Amino acid sequence: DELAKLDAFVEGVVKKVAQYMADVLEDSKDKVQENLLASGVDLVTYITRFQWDMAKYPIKQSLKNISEIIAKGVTQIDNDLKSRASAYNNLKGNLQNLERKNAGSLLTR
Amino acid sequence: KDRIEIFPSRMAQTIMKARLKGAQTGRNLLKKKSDALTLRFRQILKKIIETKMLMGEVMREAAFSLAEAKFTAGDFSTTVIQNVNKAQVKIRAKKDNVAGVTLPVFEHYHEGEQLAKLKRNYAKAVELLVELASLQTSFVTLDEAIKITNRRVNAIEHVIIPRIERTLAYIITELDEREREE
Amino acid sequence: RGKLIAVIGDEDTVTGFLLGGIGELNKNRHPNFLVVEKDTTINEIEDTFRQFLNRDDIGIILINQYIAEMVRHALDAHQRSIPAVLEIPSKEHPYDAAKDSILRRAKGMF
Amino acid sequence: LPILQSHSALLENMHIEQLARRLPARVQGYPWRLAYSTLEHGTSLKTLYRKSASLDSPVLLVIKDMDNQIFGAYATHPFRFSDHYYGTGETFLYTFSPNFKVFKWSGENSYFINGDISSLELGGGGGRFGLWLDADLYHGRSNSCSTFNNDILSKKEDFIVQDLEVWTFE
Amino acid sequence: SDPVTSATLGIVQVFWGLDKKLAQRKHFPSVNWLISYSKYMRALDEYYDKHFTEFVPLRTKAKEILQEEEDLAEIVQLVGKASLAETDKITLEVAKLIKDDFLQQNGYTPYDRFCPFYKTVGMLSNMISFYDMARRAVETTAQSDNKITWSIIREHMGEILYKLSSMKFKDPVKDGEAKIKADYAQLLEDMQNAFRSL
Repeated sequence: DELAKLDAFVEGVVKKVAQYMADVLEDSKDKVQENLLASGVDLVTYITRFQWDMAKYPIKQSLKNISEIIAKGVTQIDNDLKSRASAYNNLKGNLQNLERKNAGSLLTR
Repeated sequence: KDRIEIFPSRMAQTIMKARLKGAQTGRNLLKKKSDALTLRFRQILKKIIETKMLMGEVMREAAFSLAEAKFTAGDFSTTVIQNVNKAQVKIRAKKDNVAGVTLPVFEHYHEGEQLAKLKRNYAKAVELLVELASLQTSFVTLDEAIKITNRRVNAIEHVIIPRIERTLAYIITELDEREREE
Repeated sequence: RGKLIAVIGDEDTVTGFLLGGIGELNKNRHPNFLVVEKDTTINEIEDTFRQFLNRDDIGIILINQYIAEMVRHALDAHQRSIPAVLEIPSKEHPYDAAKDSILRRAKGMF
Repeated sequence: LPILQSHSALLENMHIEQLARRLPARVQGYPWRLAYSTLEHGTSLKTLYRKSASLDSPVLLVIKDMDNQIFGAYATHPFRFSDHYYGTGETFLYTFSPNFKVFKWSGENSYFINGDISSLELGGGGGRFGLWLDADLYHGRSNSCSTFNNDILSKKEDFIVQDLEVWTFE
Repeated sequence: SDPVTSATLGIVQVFWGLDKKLAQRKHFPSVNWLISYSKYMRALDEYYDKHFTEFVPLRTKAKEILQEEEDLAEIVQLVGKASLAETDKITLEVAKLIKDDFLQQNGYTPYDRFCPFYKTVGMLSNMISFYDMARRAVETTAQSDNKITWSIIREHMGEILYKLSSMKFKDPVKDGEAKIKADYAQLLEDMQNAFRSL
């Protein structure tokens, strides 16, 4: 049960951090989806060739402790994405609001 | 009494100088205790007037929740008073220490969407109230210990040290007499 | 085990703090709340307040401030720290201000 | 391209460039904050643990010895008092000797970091430590340990700290 | 203050002072370990180095423990022990053990009419070994989710504390040097096993 909740969480963090890269790059959703990589290889190659990373996640620990190591790192990536996305979106909003005051009525200009 | 009744001798001087250094040390440690208790007392007084300015949010929201809920359901208070039984939020007493004074504190432990919103909006209020009573049981207990400590600092300064100094001045005066007789 | 919390309030803040899970009635069938309905005799809001004040099972007493004020006599007379009396706000009667029985210790300081 | 630091003192830009190429994906693109420096905060191991106690991200240790050699470790966890060894295999030792060398995990043992009231040390495998420091941050020692298969990190096995810094990514 | 005492302490190399509080509390011999002195401790240094080797470090630590407790005892009278650190509870409780079960000696009973120096060094070795282990267990579990205390040690080690406080009851006229050493060495093993098990 604890892993089933944790999978749905990290799959969501993967979808968020992928979606926000498409919102940043803008050029086309298929080109972004083609230019996703894990360890510098295509995701189909990454999954097909999987080997556990002993350094990031220790084998000789309990299944519970390994699960918590993965959960902490995913939670950090989620928080740092939220922070960076908010800070970048503010510039994008402000620059567009200056453009909206170059546009508009002779009253508002 | 003006003096400690000890009979004049170089032994009596040695004892009364040991009492003087004892009392002057006791006063300085009790002055440190008085400050350490007072620093905590002037801290939790800020926590009290701060927490009471969150009641003016969480009770408003709870009151609006109750108006909306009784408006939605027609009634509760005719029956949810009468339905009372063994019940699910309680207090465990627990302890904190400040300069060797022990302070009592409390620990909360726990045994349709509009009603669920009301249950949230009241449960988050009893989490202020069981905190604020921890601050008020601390504050009222800490005020007492400052008074007892300041009274000892005053008694050592005004009552105990002067009686030692009068005794010690008498001993020196009587030893000059014995020397002049000899 | 642990103490209860007790409530001395207008009927709407005895539905509040009861839909909040506070408060029982004991083996003797003594309750844990009082309801100051508009025709309440002034003695009642002391008569039970003294019963809470010297029971062993009550840890906190929550009182709407306007009916602490009806017993400001009996309520400021509580010098101990054993049951903590919180003077909570009410509905249309104004919120918690000055006149609180515990804050007054800091007279030259708050 | 070179990273952003909120100050610096033991590292010149050619040290920053060569370290920043090697740090893990966890900490690439984060600004570096000075958690502890003997030159800012006074010199003791109790101060180093006190300044580190609030942290919850990796750290870089930088040491200059009295022979002016620069060396240290990158560690996955802050330096804290621990009953047993702690850390993970992204930990590494490094030195500029004068060329830059980095000693990543051998895979042999997990003796990465151990902290005591009177010392801080990294590595294990018999009586060896890749890096050990005393309570004063005055004496240290380095020898090859099988956790990292490192060289001597200093000019000598036994050395005196000239100055020391702990950086965190935050 | 007396002219005879003032003249005598200008001459003699050893002085064993009394404490009237120890005498009134019927602690014997009533010797004051904070005003007594010997000026032969450097002269005897080669004898202890040749014949005993272990002792001078034990004596040194014992005199530190007894002075540290005299510094603590003046303050706990004012502020009632509640602020006292676990190392300092450890210090008071070993100072009591030394005072009551080493420095106290009944001169009118077969086992302690005369304490030989192997019995003396053995008892002090075990009490100072307990202090080293007990203080290490407390310090080495500060900054931890599980923290050792004097009370945790006392609850775990009451039979070791009973054996230590009982080391004085060995009779050197009935029990040989080899037996008394073997018993005291078994108590060190029992201490080490008990602390390793904590």
